[PDB]
Amino acid sequence: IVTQTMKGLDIQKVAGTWYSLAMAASDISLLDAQSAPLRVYVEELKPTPEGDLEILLQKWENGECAQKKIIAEKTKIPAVFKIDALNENKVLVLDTDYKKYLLFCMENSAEPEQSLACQCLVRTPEVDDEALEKFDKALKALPMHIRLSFNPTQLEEQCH
Ligand SMILES: [Ca+2]
Repeated sequence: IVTQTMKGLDIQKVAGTWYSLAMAASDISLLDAQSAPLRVYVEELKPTPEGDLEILLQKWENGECAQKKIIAEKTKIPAVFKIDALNENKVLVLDTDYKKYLLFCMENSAEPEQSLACQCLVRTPEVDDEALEKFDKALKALPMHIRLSFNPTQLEEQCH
């Protein structure tokens, strides 16, 4: 598939607060503009005891910086999950040290290469150079055509 995904992943570790530091999409249109249909801002990851992952985020739709709730259900491979929101159905965890940074992608199995959007999340509202280093290292192999990194000030702001 599209993954170079994480092996030996404990989902329960990723629990708590997260900030969208950086994001990137094959199709420019999806991340282009604030209102773009995959311009989502992760707030918190709440992994359920079932082994699934609930994901809390902000998306700009109509005027307000709305806040949605997506549940990524566990598949065969621990590092891949089944969502059904934002016209995506897959969530791939590429890498994470749990403590600082977490790299992941969203894509539609239907059209991966047009649907693929990948975010560098961080634990602290501070642009970590280590996180971005490993993020861009992963994105070299990917066919990304838009790339967005934010600043601590943005990361605290609402649709930051
Ligand atoms: Ca559950």
